[PDB]
This record gives sequence, C-alpha cells and structure tokens, in this order.
Amino acid sequence: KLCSLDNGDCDQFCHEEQNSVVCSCARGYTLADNGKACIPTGPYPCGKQTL
Amino acid sequence: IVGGQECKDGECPWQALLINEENEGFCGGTILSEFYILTAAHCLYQAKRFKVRVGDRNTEQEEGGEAVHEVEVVIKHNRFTKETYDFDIAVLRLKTPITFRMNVAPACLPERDWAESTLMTQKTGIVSGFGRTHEKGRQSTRLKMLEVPYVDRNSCKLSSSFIITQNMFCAGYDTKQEDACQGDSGGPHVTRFKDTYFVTGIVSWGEGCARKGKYGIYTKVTAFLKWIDRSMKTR
Ligand SMILES: O=C1CN(S(=O)(=O)c2ccc3cc(Cl)ccc3c2)CCN1CC1(CO)CCN(c2ccncc2)CC1
Ligand SMILES: [Ca+2]
Repeated sequence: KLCSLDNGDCDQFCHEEQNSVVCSCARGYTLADNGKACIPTGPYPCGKQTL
Repeated sequence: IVGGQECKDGECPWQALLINEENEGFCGGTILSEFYILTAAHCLYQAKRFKVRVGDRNTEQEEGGEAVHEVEVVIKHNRFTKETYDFDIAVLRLKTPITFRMNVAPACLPERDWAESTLMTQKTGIVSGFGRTHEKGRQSTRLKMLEVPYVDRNSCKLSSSFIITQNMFCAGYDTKQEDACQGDSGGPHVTRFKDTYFVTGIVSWGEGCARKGKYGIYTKVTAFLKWIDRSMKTR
C-alpha cells in the first residue's frame, strides 16, 4: 500500500483502496495489464509533448 | 514572461492564445480537449470580441501549424470578483473542434486528491505565454515557458499585499528575475510528472513582474476540478 512510497508505482493517479493501492489514468488513456501503467488510446494523448 | 527558455517545437503544445479584434494577443489559455479551452476569468473583459488561436509559437513567421477558432459560448465562474480575483477561472467552448497536431495537443486534467499530494508538492511547475519580457516592456513575438518552483503558502500570504484565497497559490521567486507578467493571464500552469503534464493552475495575478519579495499568484485548478467537469458539459 501507501501511494507515498513512489506514487504507489503508478504512471498516474493513485488511491489506497482500503488495504492496498489502485492505479488509474487520465481520459484518453487505459490502464495497462499490470494495473500500474498508462497507455494512450489515441494519437494525440493529453499531457504528451508533440514530437 | 521574464526569463525562462523558448518553447521549442512541440514543447508547449497545450498553450492557447486569446486574440482581439486587432488580432493582438492579450491573454493565454489551455487546451483541455478538442472543444474546450481553460482560461482565467478576468481575461474575459479585455475584449468586446475575441478568438482563441492555438498552435502558434512565433507571431510573425507563419509556422503553418497555427489555427484560429471562434468561441461558441463562454462560461465565466459565477463567483468571480474583479475586486479580489477570487474564482479567477473560466472555460471557453469552441464552435469547431481543435485538430490535434504538432505544437497542438490537449494537456491532462488530474484528480483533486492525487494532484494536491503528488502534483503540487512537486519542486517546480511550468508556466508559459506571449506576455511581456520585462515588467514594463512590450508583449512577445516568441512563445515562452518558465519553470516556476512552488512557493510556501505562508510566505506566500505574508509577502502579498492582498488576500490569498482558497482558490489561489503562489509560485516563482523572491529575488530571481523570473515570473509571468502582463498578457500571461489565463495562461497554463502545468506540472510535469513522468513525461506527462497536468493542468495544475491558471495564471491569475501578481504585484508587478519579478519584483523582489513578491510572487506570482495562480488559480488553484485542483480546487475547481468538479467545476471544469460540470463545465465541459456546458453550464
Ligand atoms: O492588475 C494588475 C496586472 N499586472 S500584470 O499585467 O503585470 C500581471 C498579470 C498577471 C500575473 C500573473 C503571475 Cl503568476 C505573475 C505576475 C503577473 C503580472 C500587475 C499589477 N496589477 C494590479 C493589482 C495589484 O498588484 C493586481 C491584483 N489585485 C488584487 C486585489 C485583491 N485581492 C487579490 C488581488 C489588485 C490590482
Ligand atoms: Ca505564426
């Protein structure tokens, strides 16, 4: 648990659902299978610098 | 902007600029989605009619990726107060979708609790615009971005000459000649976290520009989240 250690090992939002931690992402994203990362569901995802 | 670097190709793609009849920039904005721009609510008085220009980094040498949109409807925060800049926040609705491309993309919106714990306790934050480069200078042809570190809330309060309401927060420097300025109001204040930037604040106000012992006061987006949501459904 503890989203304090290192953001709970999430790429984004973190929560401490009663016992352990749960990860989630911004709109336009999707939680990877490891429930920790965040994957863009489109070509111009929020937060990212065009390049 | 005073100091800071220059927004390089693709660095500040969420910046937006509100232009007047004369086609002059007079305030910033922050693309949230294809249809909504996030900006400071006082800026909604420096123009009888305006348009939001996005994807523009240098006013003069047509980068090509520019684009101008006419506001469909403007949603100003009911509790704004010219007398104290409290609730200095608004959200514009474009009539035509913003097409995302290089130097044109929307910045993310965080989660209240998460952002206040991890996004604001950070060491610094980004703020950009086309505003003056010196406290009493001209605007700016090149789009700029400054790294303003977070300021203690009490030094914040003590340094000011005006009240710092719940919907506000300090950022910048006591002595370093670096800070937003005229024409940067409404501009985005984003925080980077793992190569991803979140809209953690709206350029609101300041007592001069880069004045010693004075800071730059921004709008506390996290304090308005639910509102932004309830606004991106238009209200
Ligand atoms: O209106 C202005 C605009 N300029 S400005 O164009 O260079 C300007 C505008 C926005 C800024 C944002 C940041 Cl983060 C930093 C510096 C800034 C400077 C400065 C002075 N003033 C005058 C004021 C005083 O300095 C601005 C704030 N104010 C109150 C009153 C009650 N409660 C809160 C604030 C009254 C007038
Ligand atoms: Ca141009």
